[PDB]
Amino acid sequence: CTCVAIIMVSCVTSVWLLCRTRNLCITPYKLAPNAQVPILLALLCCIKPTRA
Amino acid sequence: DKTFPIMLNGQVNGYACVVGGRVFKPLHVEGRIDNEQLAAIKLKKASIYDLEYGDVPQCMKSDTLQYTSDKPPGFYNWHHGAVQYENNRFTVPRGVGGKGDSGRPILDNKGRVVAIVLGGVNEGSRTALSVVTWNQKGVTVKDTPEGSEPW
Amino acid sequence: DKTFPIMLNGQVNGYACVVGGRVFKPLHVEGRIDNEQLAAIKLKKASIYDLEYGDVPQCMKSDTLQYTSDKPPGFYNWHHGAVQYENNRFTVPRGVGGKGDSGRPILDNKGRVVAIVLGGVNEGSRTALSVVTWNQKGVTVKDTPEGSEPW
Repeated sequence: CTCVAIIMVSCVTSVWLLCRTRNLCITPYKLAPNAQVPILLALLCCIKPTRA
Repeated sequence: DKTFPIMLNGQVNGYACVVGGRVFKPLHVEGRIDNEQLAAIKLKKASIYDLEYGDVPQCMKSDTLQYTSDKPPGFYNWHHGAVQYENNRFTVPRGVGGKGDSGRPILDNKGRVVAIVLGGVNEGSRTALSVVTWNQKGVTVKDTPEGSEPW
Repeated sequence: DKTFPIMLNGQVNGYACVVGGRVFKPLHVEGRIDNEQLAAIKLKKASIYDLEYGDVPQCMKSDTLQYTSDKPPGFYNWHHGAVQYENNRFTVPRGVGGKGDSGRPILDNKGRVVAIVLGGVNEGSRTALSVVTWNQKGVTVKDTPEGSEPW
């Protein structure tokens, strides 16, 4: 019961910092939809594909 | 142009602007927009990059267009006057620099918005403005000079 | 006259008419009446006749007078033209008959309301109205053509 608490806390903390990294991927680029997008930051580091 | 202000108990303390595809609102003010179509939108908070949500449909969208690349240090228009500066913001005289002027857009000669002010009350003989802009390749950055109070 | 609109998300999608004693608002539309004296009225559901409670205060009772039977085919006015038929309404031409219009009174030459428009967007060469009507001895009916989409 102590071992499943470590595997639950560290799971929801590592994906919490990953969700912050996912969120900060976009707000440089959702603010200017006319700007072009590199192919490295589209699918490798972040999730958003090319749209519009 | 279209730039609706922000109300709080009658007095004017903030301004909200509409760009192509989105709406903006500064975080240094609290209040409700008097427009009913602009009040039911889920405005989500963000960092200093100032991400908001333009959930309004197309039929009133794109009152003005955001500025492209190739920014000179030439003439730029302003609600109280004019500014001629690209790296920093111009040393405008007094009068402008009061309270509640946050969110007023800075436009070019061709009616295209360049920067949105957020601070810089009074910095002596030369007054600077803390604005957001796109630095070199369209990435939206925030510029703040030294000692910039929230204005 | 008096016909206050109903606004959902700022835009206008329908109109609520006030007949003598009772305010009639269609329920196929949704929203809130902008009047503070009418938004406090309770909403009572019905069939597609679309009743609402006549809690109108005594200061401003009897806004409009309804019209009973003995109705000639005649010529009857309309907000975007005229309708000249008794059993149904006139097949009005295209253009008139858009969206966000259902709820208009149809009045006589004396100003007596005889119908309330609900449906009938397109009916071939000319669009045919789907209104509520009072029958040969004063009972409210609903008259629809075949395949009439509502507003």
